[PDB]
Amino acid sequence: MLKQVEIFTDGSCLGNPGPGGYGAILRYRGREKTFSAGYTRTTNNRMELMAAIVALEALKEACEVILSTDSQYVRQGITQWIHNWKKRGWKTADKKPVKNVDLWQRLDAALGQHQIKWEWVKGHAGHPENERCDELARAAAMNPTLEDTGYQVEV
Repeated sequence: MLKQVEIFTDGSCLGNPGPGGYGAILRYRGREKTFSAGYTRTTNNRMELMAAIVALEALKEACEVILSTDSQYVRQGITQWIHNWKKRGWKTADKKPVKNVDLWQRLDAALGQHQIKWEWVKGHAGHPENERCDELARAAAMNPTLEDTGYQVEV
């Protein structure tokens, strides 16, 4: 039994927008849960965000998490933008709503409950679990069954 919840995520997309999917591996309690879904029209960034949200939302109590992803958008958001956006009421300098505010606000809520250690992997050097995420994410996008509701060409 791991003394820390381990989370691995990836997302993929064939176009901008296009069909896309996500893969998330969660090691919680004594099992290994795998999540993966495809969406009809979405973006890469949205899928990488969706990876992390679905895994964290599966966490029913406050936990000590370690999340590993090679995603630069999650990283960039988490390390340099997020802190700034709350202070600005989730707006851009031009007073418009941030892009993917629906996903960022949603992930924000999910982290609020936990102790999190972020591990930024290099695409070419993740653990066997990040690669499986890549493969799940890819397969999902090849067979999309869901609609990405917050997507806009727009805002």
